[PDB]
Amino acid sequence: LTGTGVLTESNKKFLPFQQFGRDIADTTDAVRDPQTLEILDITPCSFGGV
Amino acid sequence: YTMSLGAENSVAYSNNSIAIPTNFTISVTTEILPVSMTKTSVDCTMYICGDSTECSNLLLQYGSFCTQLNRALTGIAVEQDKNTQEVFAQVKQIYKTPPIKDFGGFNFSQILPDPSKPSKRSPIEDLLFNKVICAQKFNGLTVLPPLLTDEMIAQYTSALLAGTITSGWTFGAGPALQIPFPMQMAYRFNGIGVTQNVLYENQKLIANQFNSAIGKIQDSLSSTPSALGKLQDVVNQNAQALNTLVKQLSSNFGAISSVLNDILSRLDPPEAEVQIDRLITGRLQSLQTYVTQQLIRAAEIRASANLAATKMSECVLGQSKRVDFCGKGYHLMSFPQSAPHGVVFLHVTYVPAQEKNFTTAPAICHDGKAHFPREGVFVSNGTHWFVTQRNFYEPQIITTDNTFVSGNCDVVIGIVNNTVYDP
Amino acid sequence: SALGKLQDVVNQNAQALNTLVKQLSSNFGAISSVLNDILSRLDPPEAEVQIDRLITGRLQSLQTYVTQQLIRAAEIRASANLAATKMSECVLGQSKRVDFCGKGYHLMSFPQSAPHGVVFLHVTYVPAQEKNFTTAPAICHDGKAHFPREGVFVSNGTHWFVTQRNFYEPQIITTDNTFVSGNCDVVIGIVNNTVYDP
Amino acid sequence: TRAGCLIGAEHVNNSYECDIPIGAGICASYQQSIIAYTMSLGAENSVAYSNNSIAIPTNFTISVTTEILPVSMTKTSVDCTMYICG
Ligand SMILES: *[C@@H]1O[C@H](CO)[C@@H](O[C@@H]2O[C@H](CO)[C@@H](O)[C@H](O)[C@H]2NC(C)=O)[C@H](O)[C@H]1NC(C)=O
Ligand SMILES: *[C@@H]1O[C@H](CO)[C@@H](O[C@@H]2O[C@H](CO)[C@@H](O)[C@H](O)[C@H]2NC(C)=O)[C@H](O)[C@H]1NC(C)=O
Ligand SMILES: *[C@@H]1O[C@H](CO)[C@@H](O)[C@H](O)[C@H]1NC(C)=O
Ligand SMILES: *[C@@H]1O[C@H](CO)[C@@H](O)[C@H](O)[C@H]1NC(C)=O
Ligand SMILES: *[C@@H]1O[C@H](CO)[C@@H](O)[C@H](O)[C@H]1NC(C)=O
Ligand SMILES: *[C@@H]1O[C@H](CO)[C@@H](O)[C@H](O)[C@H]1NC(C)=O
Ligand SMILES: *[C@@H]1O[C@H](CO)[C@@H](O)[C@H](O)[C@H]1NC(C)=O
Ligand SMILES: *[C@@H]1O[C@H](CO)[C@@H](O)[C@H](O)[C@H]1NC(C)=O
Ligand SMILES: *[C@@H]1O[C@H](CO)[C@@H](O)[C@H](O)[C@H]1NC(C)=O
Ligand SMILES: *[C@@H]1O[C@H](CO)[C@@H](O)[C@H](O)[C@H]1NC(C)=O
Ligand SMILES: *[C@@H]1O[C@H](CO)[C@@H](O)[C@H](O)[C@H]1NC(C)=O
Ligand SMILES: *[C@@H]1O[C@H](CO)[C@@H](O)[C@H](O)[C@H]1NC(C)=O
Repeated sequence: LTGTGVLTESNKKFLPFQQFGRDIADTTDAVRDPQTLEILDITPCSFGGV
Repeated sequence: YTMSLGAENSVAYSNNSIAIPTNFTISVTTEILPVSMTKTSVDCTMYICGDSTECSNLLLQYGSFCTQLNRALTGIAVEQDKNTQEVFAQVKQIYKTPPIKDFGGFNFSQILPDPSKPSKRSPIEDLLFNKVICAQKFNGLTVLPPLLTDEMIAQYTSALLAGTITSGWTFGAGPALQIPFPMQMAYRFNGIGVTQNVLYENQKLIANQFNSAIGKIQDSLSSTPSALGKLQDVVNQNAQALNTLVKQLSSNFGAISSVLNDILSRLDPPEAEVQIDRLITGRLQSLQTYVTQQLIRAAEIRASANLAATKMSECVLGQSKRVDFCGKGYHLMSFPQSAPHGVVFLHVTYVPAQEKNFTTAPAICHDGKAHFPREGVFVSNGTHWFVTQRNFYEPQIITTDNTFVSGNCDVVIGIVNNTVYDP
Repeated sequence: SALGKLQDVVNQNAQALNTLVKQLSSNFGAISSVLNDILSRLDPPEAEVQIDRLITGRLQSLQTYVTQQLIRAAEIRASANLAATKMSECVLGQSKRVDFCGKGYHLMSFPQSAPHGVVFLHVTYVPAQEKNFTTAPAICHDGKAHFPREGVFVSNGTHWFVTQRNFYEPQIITTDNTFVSGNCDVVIGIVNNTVYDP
Repeated sequence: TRAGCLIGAEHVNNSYECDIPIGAGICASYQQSIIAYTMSLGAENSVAYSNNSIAIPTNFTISVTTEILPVSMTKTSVDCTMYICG
């Protein structure tokens, strides 16, 4: 699962079988680290109009 | 069931019968208009391609579609500040009310700013604001702030209220000319064809009916969640449009995947471009649909804002003769209240009440001359003839000072014999 | 910038046309934006594929243009409708509608022709040089409450006059410029004065 | 600001009429350097209200103002077939 963004520790209550999460936009916004089983939140890198 | 169109009402019409109000009520009604729309901004390139260079390069093959779409939304966003300005920024100076709220019994505490609150909103404005994102932003969908903050809009509103209360309509024409509120109301009574003495002789009744009506407005809004449906509908339509636009990013549009990164990680350019082309077409079409609907919707909001601006001018900065333009009844005055992306007008109208039947005549015959009422109408209480102002029963003796003569008694149809008193 | 409103219309339409024309330089995925180059290079079986791409892109560009012209036309129509209304109510008559025919009390207006538009010169009456007076809702005389027939009762500090409301013109208070309604015990703020009988 | 990070403009406490709108009550203008400020809504005016005081114009002026409205739009005509296919 590839992408670009900022990874942080998640406070999401993932169930043991859930590997990643999605927002209301149906895009990945959280993943389970395949080695540590840590849940990480994903946000886009800061951006905006200039 | 078959819907009713209302209760039947047979009017007691005759060729010599008139009904004249012996009383009146002061009614306050609420009119809610949309003024502005959320100023969204959608980054075309990011929406379609994200941060993919391969997609971006393909997107350039379509010319300036993204420039057009970015431009269209920018134009809408600018309009929204224009709409707000047209409605609220109608006053040259920021007017303030006196420390002492003595308006002859008239109580404006529910429409004037409440100084105990940081927001400086009136009790009603506070209620209105209480009654009426990241997932979108992450896809290049941002929201721009209004040029005027809610606190600035409230300041414009309070300035308009202060002007209206202390100087009537004069501040909307030139310099603000102070006038006692009761006297201002008397002028507004004349403006609806009711004599000024009706105001002065009923000042406490009128102030009480007014104060009661204002109190009812706050209760009516509080207990009726649907009251601000017109403003909520605007919010809901735009939120729905954005949500739909975002959800379209999950569509394959015939591609192997809706996820651009998956296509790029799996396929080499010669094949990836085919899959990406399908996503670009679908996503550009989705975005053109969104923008088109925002332009059409913006036009509707603009029309609403134009109407609101017109009402601000004609209902708040003056007394309107236009029927049903400033509430139901004979317009006296109106007070603006700020609302989320909109304006609320409290229209104060004079509503005739407790009418009673009189016999009437077009003219009075006296000394062979036909006498006509200068201002009012000739009525009989069953035995005696009087002349009264048309919108409020006030039976005066028929005299040469309240009638005029034109021709003899042989022309007017329905002319009746009476005495015309000469002072 | 005075005529920015008319220039904006010209600029928006010129921009729309320029954009439409520039879209003819887009490949839209085709080997060339030039139709003649496709036709001179490829046989029909392959040319049709390249042309299909140009037709789709160019038809989409044209549908975008037309849609935006319809929306823009609607805005212009509304403006024209307003202008027509003002012509009727500001030029062919005197309007009571506040801020409809300029700021101040409308007297009259004069239309002037402009490029794709109309300019209204609104002539209004604007009150000036106001001064403070003491006022009263009524004058008490012979036990009767007198109200001004047209104007307002004002005092210059010593004497009471009746004046038209929009222009100071202090007349003696008489029975010819007041009317009587009820006694002096009802009106709040009623003051004692003489009402002259001619 | 609430509109974003504004760099190159000097923020001042002095409030002026809005020149170049930034957003959320903030405007910028060239005063020389570019400055940022909270826009003014106009001068304050306390009306000398009382229960027995009226102001009456002793004079007047005749004002003429200009209102400019669009009436028509360029009547373009695009030949669909020629545009697309030449
Ligand atoms: C006109 O109507 C008003 C009410 O709208 C009357 O005032 C009420 O009179 C009753 C007594 O009959 C009181 O109990 C109410 O408290 C009064 N209401 C208010 C707001 O004061 C008024 O008397 C009527 N006038 C005429 C001539 O009928
Ligand atoms: C104007 O009306 C408001 C109510 O709308 C009055 O405020 C109330 O005053 C009473 C005391 O007499 C309190 O018990 C209420 O709680 C107050 N209500 C609110 C919402 O503040 C106000 O006093 C009136 N002003 C005048 C001069 O009578
Ligand atoms: C290997 O991965 C498992 C989880 O699948 C983890 O529990 C274990 O500690 C990992 N071992 C090392 C050396 O990383
Ligand atoms: C006037 O008379 C008619 C009967 O002819 C009656 O129905 C109507 O209610 C009366 N109007 C009033 C105010 O009583
Ligand atoms: C009509 O009014 C006069 C004067 O107030 C009164 O004397 C007379 O009795 C009234 N007639 C009726 C039917 O009320
Ligand atoms: C009203 O109609 C009656 C006949 O029903 C007639 O005698 C009377 O003169 C008419 N009055 C007027 C004012 O027309
Ligand atoms: C009014 O009185 C005159 C006499 O002065 C009489 O000739 C005429 O017919 C009367 N008209 C009516 C409507 O009573
Ligand atoms: C009226 O009096 C007030 C002071 O109470 C003053 O500020 C105001 O300028 C006066 N109006 C005029 C026209 O002088
Ligand atoms: C008020 O007007 C009268 C009549 O013009 C004049 O005699 C009197 O002195 C004036 N009072 C003041 C304070 O100007
Ligand atoms: C104005 O208020 C004062 C008290 O400040 C009072 O004595 C006076 O009678 C009031 N006048 C009017 C017309 O209300
Ligand atoms: C007006 O004069 C009468 C005496 O004619 C007096 O009783 C009354 O109190 C006076 N009212 C005022 C406001 O001076
Ligand atoms: C503006 O006022 C604040 C105090 O609230 C002060 O700290 C700041 O330095 C002032 N800025 C300027 C340019 O005066």
